[PDB]
Amino acid sequence: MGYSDEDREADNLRIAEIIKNAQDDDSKINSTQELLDIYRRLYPSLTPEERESIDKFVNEHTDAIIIDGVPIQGGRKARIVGKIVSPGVKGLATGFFEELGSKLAQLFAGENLYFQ
Repeated sequence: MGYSDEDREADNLRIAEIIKNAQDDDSKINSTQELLDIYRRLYPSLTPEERESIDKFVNEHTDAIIIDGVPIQGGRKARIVGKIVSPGVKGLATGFFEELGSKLAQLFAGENLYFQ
C-alpha cells in the first residue's frame, strides 16, 4: 500500500536500538523518554479507527505513571524532572519501556514525521 517502507525502517531502528541500548532500570526508564518521540512521529494524520489498533496495546494493555497527582494516559512517559515522585512509580515506567518497543514495531507499518 505504501511507497516508502525503507524510510519507516529508519524510525523503527531507533525503537530497537533503544531496547538494546538499555539494560538497567535507570537506563531503560530514562531511555523510555526517547522512545516516546518515535510515537509522535506517527501522529501526522492518524485516524481514530486505525489508531484503535495501537490503543488496544496501551489503553487496556499498558499502565500509567502516577506522578504529582497527574498520571498520564495512553501508555507513555511524560517529562517530569525534579518532582514529588515515588520509587514505586519510577519503576513502572520501565515495565512499559520494554513493551513499548514491541508496540512501536508494528507502528512502523504506516508512516512517520520528524520535527523538533
